[PDB]
Amino acid sequence: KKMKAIVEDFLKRLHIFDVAVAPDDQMYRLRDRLRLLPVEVRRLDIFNL
Amino acid sequence: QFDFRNSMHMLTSNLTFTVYSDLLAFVSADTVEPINAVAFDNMRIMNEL
Repeated sequence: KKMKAIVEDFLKRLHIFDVAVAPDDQMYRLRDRLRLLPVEVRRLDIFNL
Repeated sequence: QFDFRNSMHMLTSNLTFTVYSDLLAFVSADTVEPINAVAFDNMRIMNEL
């Protein structure tokens, strides 16, 4: 699975960026930056269940 | 002068065989899916996905 789609959805939902112009490398760097973050408590609990 | 005894010989060979040339049409080669194609170190060639 390639997460470029996930990052593109994230940027599109941010509502102020031009995802069509944001290149792929920036999106994958954003994915790397996101990967290090902890997961929200509720979402993590749902995933564990 | 023609001498029958000195001219009569017996030639020996094989009865039949088939000579092939391609030598690789007998090899059926497939390729793993390109996404999970590993390099010499046994890790995916492109691992930024």
